[PDB]
Amino acid sequence: NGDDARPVRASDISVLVRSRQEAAQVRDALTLLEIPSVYLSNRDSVFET
Amino acid sequence: MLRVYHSNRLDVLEALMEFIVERERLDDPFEPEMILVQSTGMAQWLQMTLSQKFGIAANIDFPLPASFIWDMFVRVLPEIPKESAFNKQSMSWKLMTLLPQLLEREDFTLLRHYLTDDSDKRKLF
Amino acid sequence: LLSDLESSQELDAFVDVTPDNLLHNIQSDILELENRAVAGVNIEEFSRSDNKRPLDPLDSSI
Amino acid sequence: AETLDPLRLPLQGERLIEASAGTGKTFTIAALYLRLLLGLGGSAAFPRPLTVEELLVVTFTEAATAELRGRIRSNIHELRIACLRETTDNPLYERLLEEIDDKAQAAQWLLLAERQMDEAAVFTIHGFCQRMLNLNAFESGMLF
Amino acid sequence: TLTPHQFPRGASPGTFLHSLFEDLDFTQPVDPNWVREKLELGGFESQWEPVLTEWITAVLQAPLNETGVSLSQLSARNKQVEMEFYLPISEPLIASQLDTLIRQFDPLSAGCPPLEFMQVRGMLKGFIDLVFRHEGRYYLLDYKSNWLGEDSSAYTQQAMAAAMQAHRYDLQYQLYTLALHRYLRHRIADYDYEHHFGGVIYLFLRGVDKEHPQQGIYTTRPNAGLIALMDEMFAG
Amino acid sequence: RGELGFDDMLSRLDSALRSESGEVLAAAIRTRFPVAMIDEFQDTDPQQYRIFRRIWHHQPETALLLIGDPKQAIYAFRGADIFTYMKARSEVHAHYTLDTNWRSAPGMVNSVNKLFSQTDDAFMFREIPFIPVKSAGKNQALRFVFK
Amino acid sequence: RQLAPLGFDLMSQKPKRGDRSRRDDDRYLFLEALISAQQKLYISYIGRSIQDNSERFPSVLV
Amino acid sequence: GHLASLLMQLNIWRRGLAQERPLEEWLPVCRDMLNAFFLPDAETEAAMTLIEQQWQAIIAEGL
Repeated sequence: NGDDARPVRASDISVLVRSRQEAAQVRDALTLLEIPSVYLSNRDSVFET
Repeated sequence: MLRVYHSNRLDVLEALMEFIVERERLDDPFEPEMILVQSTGMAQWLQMTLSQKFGIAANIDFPLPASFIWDMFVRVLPEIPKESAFNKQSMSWKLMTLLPQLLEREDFTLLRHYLTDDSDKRKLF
Repeated sequence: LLSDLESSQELDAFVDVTPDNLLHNIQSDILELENRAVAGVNIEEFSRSDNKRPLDPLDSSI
Repeated sequence: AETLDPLRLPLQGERLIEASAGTGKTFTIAALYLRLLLGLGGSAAFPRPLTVEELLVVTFTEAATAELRGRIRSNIHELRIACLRETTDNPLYERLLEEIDDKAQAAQWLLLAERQMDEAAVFTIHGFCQRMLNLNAFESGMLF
Repeated sequence: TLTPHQFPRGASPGTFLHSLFEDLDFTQPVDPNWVREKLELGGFESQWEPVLTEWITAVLQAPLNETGVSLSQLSARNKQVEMEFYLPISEPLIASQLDTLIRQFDPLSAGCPPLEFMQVRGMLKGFIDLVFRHEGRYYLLDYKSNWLGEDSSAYTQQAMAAAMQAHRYDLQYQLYTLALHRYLRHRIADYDYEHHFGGVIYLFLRGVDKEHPQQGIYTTRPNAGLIALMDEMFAG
Repeated sequence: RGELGFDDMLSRLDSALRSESGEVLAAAIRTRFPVAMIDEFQDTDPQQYRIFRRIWHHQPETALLLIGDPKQAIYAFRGADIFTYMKARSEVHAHYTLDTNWRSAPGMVNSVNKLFSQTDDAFMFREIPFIPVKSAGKNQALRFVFK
Repeated sequence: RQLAPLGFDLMSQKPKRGDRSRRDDDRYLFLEALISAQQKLYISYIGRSIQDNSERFPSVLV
Repeated sequence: GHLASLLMQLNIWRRGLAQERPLEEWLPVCRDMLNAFFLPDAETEAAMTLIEQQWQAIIAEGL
């Protein structure tokens, strides 16, 4: 940005999906290549684990 | 006269209170020392600190200011009942009895709209 | 309301607080009814910053 | 569709501001809130300054209301310090400062609003409706 | 024929008896309507009402301690209903140290499997039922409802003392008397203890009858050397 | 039961305003809150629009600043309506639009403008004109390099 | 702690000197809490919500 | 059989508690409920006395 710079970390990437099915569909492959990901719009209750 | 004490901390004020009550002693040994407070915690703290200074703090009454002023009314003026006929509860029951009679009085139209639409007396209560 | 009374005979006992801690600084400013907050209307005041009270970095009153 | 400058907006009737993506809805709300607080604009001004408890702002989510309340109070504090110092760095505050006629009166008004911030009128729709029904329970015909 | 010896046990009936002796008009005769209404409030059957009135009028005129007899003659000027006192105990109360002087001074210190407690500092909450005077000699009173003494044989002089050793009522003696002693020191200007004390009556509320001397009334005079040493132990 | 829900509150205020005492209620609300700034107007309901209409649509010495963004009404399932916004846009005579764009990259704003200006009448409705926005001056040097 | 008045109360329209309301009550309790603390103070508030990691502001008093 | 006794009592009292009566007739209903559905223990006497006291106080101010 101008002259300044910073390296890309894991927190600087977002992935946008429209439903929880497709969220799991990308999360499984992302974890299969070992990329730790968290689903920020998880409506899953605690008692369903 | 009436004496107003200003201070910065409650310790100085409570020490002044102890100094007064040890300087001037009550005539009747069975006469309670009435101290006006508001909560229960302040009464407890005053009792514990008075006991710590004197050795025992008993025959101390802690009334609310409303009850104290009512007792002063009873003691000074006569023919006054012990408890008034105007409380929070008895006035609510009186207003239950009185409101449907007093309705339809050319000035209670908004209350008529409030009550007379439907009631299992919950709105009225 | 208290100063509006007529027959009242008013007396005080205002024990002072020595300003050393941060909490005692605040309580003393409350007691003596003053205002040590620096606003900086003029630039020769707004630039320099040695007129407020110092704070001990090991002080944990507030 | 006219372009918008918040220092020239007429505060009468209805105005339909269309703020696009990544544009500063919060900034526009803060600027118009300060203008409504202090009575500025001339022709584009409300005809009286307003108390902070008479500025209804209706927002979507409770977290959004909390964020908006914090933003408005912080902007009030910065503008009050700017009015006290007669100088500032933020260009919006500079435009406001050259807009204000009486800066001491502005500082007093902003001090009162900032101290009254804890009962500001920022609600969600279901909070606003419940509060107004609980106020006018006699007209609404619903319990207390 | 009902009797106080046939009155049932429990703690709520004891609270009923305490509430009956809360709000009285000792000089005035008992109102039958008022006492049956109080029995209505307590959820008892109306079959016990006349024996209740007779029991109240019997205990009202009882000659408790040969002077100040017939406590229907207790003026409201010289009564004090249900005081509450806080008594500081600093310099932690060693249980064995207190039991030593309890054994030394108190004559009722024979039945002692004592000291169910550990050293506690601070204050001491306590509620005296009634403190009153009869031309000096401030009488200390505390009503107690107690066991199903089917006949008067369970309410003798010595079974009472054995039971009060069983329930450790002697600690109640010294604590209440030290409270009243220090209170009169704080209140009455320079009194002599042996001149003005006239102390303990533990009125066993059940087991008292119409015309029966020394049935349900017990009297203790503290040794007056116990109290001073104990007060010095508390405030050393 | 005596309980109440959120839709119950909205419908209760709406019917109270639409009843005979609604003029009195609207006068009270006008006097108490004589200006309103509706954040996020693009997600509204016919009930809320009718409430705001009956309270602040006329009887001047009162203002009303509906702030919204019709391009982002993505809440049809929740109960929000874009046609209510279109009706309000038809009714209100004034229209305003902010110009600059702060967050995005200067090439990125141009790319989105080109993508949505691919055809005339992009959002398949006549009442939503996609006006292009210009990038902010302070961010004319954003860059991204990948090996 | 918020307690809105009843609306048709006649003290809310025209107030006077000694009138008591809950907002002024709670503010004065904060002031007396600051005064009555003799040695140390400890003010703590929730900063960020643990679910969505948003921001939640302290009170106006703090 | 014990459950059916419970249901018989509940049915009889849900029939009985239906009409509207003045406060003088509302006075003994609480005592009837407590001594008809509960067996007083050493623990329960405090709560039962408190409930009877509060109900009695409400109807006492009303009367």
